[PDB]
Amino acid sequence: SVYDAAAQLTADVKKDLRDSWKVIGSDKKGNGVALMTTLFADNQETIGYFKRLGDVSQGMANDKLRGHSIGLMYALQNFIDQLDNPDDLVCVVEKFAVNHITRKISAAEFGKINGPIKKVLASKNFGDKYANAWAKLVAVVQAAL
Amino acid sequence: SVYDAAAQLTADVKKDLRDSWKVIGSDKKGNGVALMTTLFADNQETIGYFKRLGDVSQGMANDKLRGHSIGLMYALQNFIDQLDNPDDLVCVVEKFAVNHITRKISAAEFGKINGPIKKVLASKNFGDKYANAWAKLVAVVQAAL
Ligand code: HEM
Ligand code: HEM
Repeated sequence: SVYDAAAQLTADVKKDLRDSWKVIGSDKKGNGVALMTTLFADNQETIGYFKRLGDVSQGMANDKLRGHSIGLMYALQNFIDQLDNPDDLVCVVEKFAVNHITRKISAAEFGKINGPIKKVLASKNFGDKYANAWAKLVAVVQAAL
Repeated sequence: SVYDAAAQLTADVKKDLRDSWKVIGSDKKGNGVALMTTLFADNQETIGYFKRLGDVSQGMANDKLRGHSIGLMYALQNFIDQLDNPDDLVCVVEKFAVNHITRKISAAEFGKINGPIKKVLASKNFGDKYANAWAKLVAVVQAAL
């Protein structure tokens, strides 16, 4: 269950998540747009799902993409702040899961975000250990998809 | 015009928003649910829009309502964090505006949140001065609906 996935996040994993978020989460506009643009560059097949945002190749200049990207970073902020209470983490994860279930986004497709996250982390010198920690958090969401 | 509305957030207003947010934003789960339950109690006619959340009278016990409520508080956190840059404030406001336009929520009905905000603020010893400051921020979202 989603609870099982959340309940399994260990102290060391939460530590790595918080330490890396202190940095990547400090510039939500910049890193949020970077995450989205990287997803579009490496997984062009996903561009079609974001038609509401218009021309995503416009990057930072695209106000709709900018607003969406900042919002995405606050969903992550939410997750990070709820790490110590699985009950709360689960209810927020299920909420955002619905936002994607309605768009027909499968657990496998949601996992495509791992590549971009790994790259953004690396740009700030956070290695594989950190990317693995984030993959575990993403897996919590996948448990609800 | 959302841009003219955003221009109404003067130095004094921004200060009052930040000062009060430091207090109300410290307990997103508690105050978020308080905001929603107050809305449903004072404006019963809005409950119909929240069909997906199930029995909202259950309050904190309702997992869907708690998840929704926490999310709402992070939307407000987002707004507060963008007060420095009007261009970014507008793009995030328009993003959440879409979320409500799709639910057929008008500017007038969105404004029904002012009562709840004033009540929650009052319970924390923040009077009309602060309630009026928040009404100006809510007005920016209303201009986009
Ligand atoms: C770290 C992972 C991710 C997070 C935290 C996240 C968060 C969000 C948030 C907060 C929204 C806005 C929900 C709404 O207002 O309706 C959203 C929308 C959306 N997400 Fe994600 N998302 C993630 C990964 C993905 C991935 C990998 C895909 C695609 C393969 C995806 C596809 C979508 C789509 C299509 C929308 C709708 C955009 C629109 O039309 O406005 N998301 N996401
Ligand atoms: C401070 C004011 C408010 C903020 C910041 C706010 C924020 C939000 C957020 C972030 C969502 C989730 C969007 C999504 O995932 O689709 C949401 C959903 C919603 N909001 Fe608001 N909202 C506010 C006031 C209101 C008011 C006053 C009404 C109704 C009179 C309203 C009606 C709705 C409805 C119907 C939903 C959909 C809930 C669901 O089915 O999940 N909102 N709101």
